[PDB]
Amino acid sequence: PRKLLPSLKTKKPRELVLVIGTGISAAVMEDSGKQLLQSVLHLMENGALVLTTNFDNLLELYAADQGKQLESLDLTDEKKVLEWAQEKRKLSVLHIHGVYTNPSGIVLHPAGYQNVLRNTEVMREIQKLYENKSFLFLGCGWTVDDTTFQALFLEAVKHKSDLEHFMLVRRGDVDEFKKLRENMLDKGIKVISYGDDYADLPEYFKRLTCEISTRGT
Amino acid sequence: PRKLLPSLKTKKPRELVLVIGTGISAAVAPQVPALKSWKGLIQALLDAAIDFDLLEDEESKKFQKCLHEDKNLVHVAHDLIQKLSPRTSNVRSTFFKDCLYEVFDDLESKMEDSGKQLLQSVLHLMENGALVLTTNFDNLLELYAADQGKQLESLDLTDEKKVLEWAQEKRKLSVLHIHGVYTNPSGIVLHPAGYQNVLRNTEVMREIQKLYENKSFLFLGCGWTVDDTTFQALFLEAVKHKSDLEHFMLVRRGDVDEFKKLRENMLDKGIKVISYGDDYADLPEYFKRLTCEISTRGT
Amino acid sequence: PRKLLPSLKTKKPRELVLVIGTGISAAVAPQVPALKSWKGLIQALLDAAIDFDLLEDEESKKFQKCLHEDKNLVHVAHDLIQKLSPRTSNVRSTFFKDCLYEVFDDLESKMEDSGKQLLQSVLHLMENGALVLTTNFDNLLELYAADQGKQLESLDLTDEKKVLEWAQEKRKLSVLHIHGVYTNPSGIVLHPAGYQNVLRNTEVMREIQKLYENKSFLFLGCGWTVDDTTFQALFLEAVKHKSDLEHFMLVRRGDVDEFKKLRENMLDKGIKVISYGDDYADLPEYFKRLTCEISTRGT
Repeated sequence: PRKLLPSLKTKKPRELVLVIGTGISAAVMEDSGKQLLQSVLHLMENGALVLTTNFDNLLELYAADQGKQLESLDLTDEKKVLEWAQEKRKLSVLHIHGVYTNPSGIVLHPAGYQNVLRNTEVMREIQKLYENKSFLFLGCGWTVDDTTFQALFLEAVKHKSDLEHFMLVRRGDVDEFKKLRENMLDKGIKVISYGDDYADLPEYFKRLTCEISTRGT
Repeated sequence: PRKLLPSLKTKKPRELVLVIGTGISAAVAPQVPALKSWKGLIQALLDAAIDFDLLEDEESKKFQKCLHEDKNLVHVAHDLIQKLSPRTSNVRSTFFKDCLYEVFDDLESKMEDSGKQLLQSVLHLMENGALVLTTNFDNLLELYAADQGKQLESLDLTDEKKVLEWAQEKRKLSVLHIHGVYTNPSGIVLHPAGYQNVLRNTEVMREIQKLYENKSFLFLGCGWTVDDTTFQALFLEAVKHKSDLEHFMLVRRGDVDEFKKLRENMLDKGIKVISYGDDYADLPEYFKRLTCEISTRGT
Repeated sequence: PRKLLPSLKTKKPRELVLVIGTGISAAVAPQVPALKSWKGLIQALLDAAIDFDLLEDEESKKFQKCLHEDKNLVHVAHDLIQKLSPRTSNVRSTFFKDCLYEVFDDLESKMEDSGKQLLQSVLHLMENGALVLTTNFDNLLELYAADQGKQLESLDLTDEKKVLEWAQEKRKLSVLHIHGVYTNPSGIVLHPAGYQNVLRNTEVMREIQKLYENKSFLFLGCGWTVDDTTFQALFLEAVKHKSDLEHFMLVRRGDVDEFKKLRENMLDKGIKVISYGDDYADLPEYFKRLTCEISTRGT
């Protein structure tokens, strides 16, 4: 009889920035993992962006399973990042630390974040994303507190009172929502529930995409 | 088949202000539990907060006990707003809105033509120039008007300009939800201090005194809106000179002494009563007979 | 069709003053059951009350006995007024005004041609310099006078001071009621309990010499126009000289002694009967011939 949080349920795929933590790579390939990445493929095709901390290329490889090819960016490829942030590069995925496929492209040292902080053109697009869009985060074992994320959004955008962003996490206690919620609402984001096992993350999120896209399209 | 009270039947659309009460928005639908009463409604706000995993087990059952009392459940909804909305007021939290959105949607899909005819009849008097105000949180009139006949705007008592134009009969865009309307939850004032702030201004109080003297008000479905707090504080306090020109109410006949008790009691408050004693599907048919009579005398 | 008793044509129109009965206001919609015979007025207020919730079915069955236990019927109407209008301090009470308008509404809808001839004739008789008095609450003779282009002044004795002008004959086209007036049912006084309290101004009763010997009455349609004692009380307390009372009544032929007796009583009182072959629409033409003969000899 389960339901999906309605304000996030109103959202239409162009509206969204999908930020992917390690927990989705952990949920993934298993047959339920291929059904998750099938859901990701539909979202990004319908005009969301996908971004990830993760160095893997599971998304680009799953695009080969269902008749597509998807392009990987790293934060040294500032030209393609500008075209991605301007919505022009459809089928382009960002890996924030970079992707294992490009060794010089990987950014980890503070100077890699500072290269984006120096790029006022891409930083203006980063502010613009956070002003315009609603963001959905997944599997936040690092992403919200990530030193790249903290440099890239958190130095750059101060509308932290005025956000309309959502997260998923699998709720085990009152304190787990609260404790998350306090730092999350200081960043500006709101918490949401699923709550039985990691198997709900594929199943819930596939029906969330179905309702988002069937309303939006 | 039934008569119209002739001093009411001969009134015109410019003269009137209508009130719709909670029973109507339920009665339109043969199959909506969640609006049948204030107890059905507060049951569904906890159903949303429970099923979305937004209220904890202890808090849910603690409020459920308080709601079992039947002791002013309308005021227990004030206590639920005090729990739900964070008072670090610069933070525009969504959660209260997300509760309400679960229940106050998928309404129209169930409905029947006799209910739609009631909404069209109400809209015809509003269009022809009546001002409408209502008890309810819902939007059924604004959805039904936006769909097939008018621009309809939903208003709460917080907005000084929009209430001033409503009092001046200018803002014929609007339907006035005295308490507050579910697609604007930040606006909701169940707690007295907000409508008491509308009492404070001397020129606004001239417009309010003028409003109660000038027109005839009709109430529908059940009229208990006379004593649902906000209505009493602004309108009823102003009886400095008890002119009380005719205002009118419908009721369903019951067993006869209940109707008698109401009739006597409200006629001393200032307000006249009329009966029907039939299947509720005839209540929309009766309201068509009254609607034609008023509107054809106006236009 | 047997013509004018030659007493009639002699009288110059400003000498006459008239009173209108039952069958006249019936003939201005004569298939409506509520006027066919005067018990029908209460039959219709009861048949309204069964649906319109003035009284229970058991109070209704008590009045059904009162319909079979007839005579006293005009003070049965006074007792029914005392049932339907005890009062608070002032205001506009729900049971009464807003129930009479089941029977004194929706007459004007049926002002047929044969009926309008009588009211037409009376109206020009008013313009020809008479004064007029009317039994009923009803306003037919006010409305079909504004149709021909004159807006009548209604009089009833609760408008206390205006008799100062009416006995001076100054308020031309003013019509003075008896069983009150439909535009202000508050004015009703069916009984010695009411009307004569105004006539405590005994200069009016003195000038009623000038209004009962120096001038001539004519009475339409009935016999009911005097045979319940109202047309003893408001007039015989001033004067009783049967030699020079100088007044008339229109009637119908029937079985011989049952026609004769009313002529015998009336002629002994000092009022003169006029009689023809019975049928309803002939009275309209009888009255117009009489009016043409009077108004031409008054020209």
